[PDB]
Amino acid sequence: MKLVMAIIKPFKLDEVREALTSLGIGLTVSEVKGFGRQKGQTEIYRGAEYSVSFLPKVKVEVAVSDDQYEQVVEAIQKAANTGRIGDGKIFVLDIAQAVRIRTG
Amino acid sequence: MKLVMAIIKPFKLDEVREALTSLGIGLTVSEVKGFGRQKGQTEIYRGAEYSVSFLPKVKVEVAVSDDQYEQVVEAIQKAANTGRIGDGKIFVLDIAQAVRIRTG
Amino acid sequence: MKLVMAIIKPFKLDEVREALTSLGIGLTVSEVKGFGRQKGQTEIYRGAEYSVSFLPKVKVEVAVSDDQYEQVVEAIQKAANTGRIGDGKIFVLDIAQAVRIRTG
Ligand SMILES: Nc1ncnc2c1ncn2[C@@H]1O[C@H](COP(=O)(O)OP(=O)(O)OP(=O)(O)O)[C@@H](O)[C@H]1O
Ligand SMILES: Nc1ncnc2c1ncn2[C@@H]1O[C@H](COP(=O)(O)OP(=O)(O)OP(=O)(O)O)[C@@H](O)[C@H]1O
Ligand SMILES: Nc1ncnc2c1ncn2[C@@H]1O[C@H](COP(=O)(O)OP(=O)(O)OP(=O)(O)O)[C@@H](O)[C@H]1O
Repeated sequence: MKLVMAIIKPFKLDEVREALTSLGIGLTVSEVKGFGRQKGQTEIYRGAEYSVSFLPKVKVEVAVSDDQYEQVVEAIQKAANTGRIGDGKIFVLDIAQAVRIRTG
Repeated sequence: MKLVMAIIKPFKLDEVREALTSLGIGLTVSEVKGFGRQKGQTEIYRGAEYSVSFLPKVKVEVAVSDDQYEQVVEAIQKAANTGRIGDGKIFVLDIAQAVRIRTG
Repeated sequence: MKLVMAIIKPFKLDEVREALTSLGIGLTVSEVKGFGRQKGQTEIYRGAEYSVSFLPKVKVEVAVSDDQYEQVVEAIQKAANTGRIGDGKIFVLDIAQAVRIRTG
């Protein structure tokens, strides 16, 4: 199995989820802060440049079978794409083992 | 080493932690939003079905040695289990390398 | 590629980020709750010991090339280090595949 981790623009989430549901995929979502090319505003306070604005991102973590992860990566990438800065990244990690807690 | 990631019902956390402490395991906990078979309420607003309720989950991330990860997976699964919908998932990922920041 | 996951003291974040920027590294940050040797206060309420204080941590997740991950691990470890309890951990995970959403 593969854990597909997508850091995306928050307003893209439901388009990504519709793309996932289209492929027969449940997922787990987190709110995170993004640092990268696109920057927020800062302010100097006591020898440090403090971030005064921040760039919310949505992290989608979804476990999938090896036989669908490539299709899932492309669907997320196409559903999350705008062509503008701050689009984000997809990281695929291998799952050594997965368990369904409800049944075992 | 293995990174064990458990998405569980929030009210199960302290039972899972007691199960971990029983096996000699520190852990890191996140609040996440769950999508899956169990669904929340939605509402139509401007060409989109907006989620008006959500399903909080607790994400437990705990790094363990290979010689205890199987026991850890089963303990979390048994401590997190209710037999009801929304129980969640456990994903085990391989750790290429781990570092204790305090000592190096 | 490698996904470097660092659980650190929140007040260390900007020092870690400066250490990352020094090496030519964007990153994704989460707020998490820490359990470990350093403990918070609890209170007995209805057959359970409830946590009344908690230990905020910052989770840094940064994807890097294999040819810089060791340097990145050490830079984070040195920038996040205080020598005091609660310093945290670094877990390195292998990335099977990464995608830039903006371009594909
Ligand atoms: N090395 C990284 N590791 C983890 N997350 C990253 C990394 N680089 C960027 N990100 C995430 O991607 C988000 C957007 O990145 P950035 O602001 O660089 O725009 P981008 O369009 O993705 O850039 P580009 O497409 O040129 O790589 C960031 O806010 C951050 O959450
Ligand atoms: N593919 C997935 N990847 C990541 N997290 C998932 C995935 N599927 C489900 N989850 C997580 O599991 C939680 C519960 O899942 P769901 O609502 O389907 O009930 P369940 O009892 O776990 O289902 P079942 O046991 O039938 O698989 C979700 O809210 C979500 O956080
Ligand atoms: N097994 C673990 N898996 C994931 N995160 C952990 C684990 N153990 C500790 N952590 C994280 O590390 C943080 C600090 O750990 P702890 O309180 O044990 O202090 P420490 O200085 O890191 O301990 P030591 O250096 O002696 O291992 C915790 O609050 C938790 O977020």
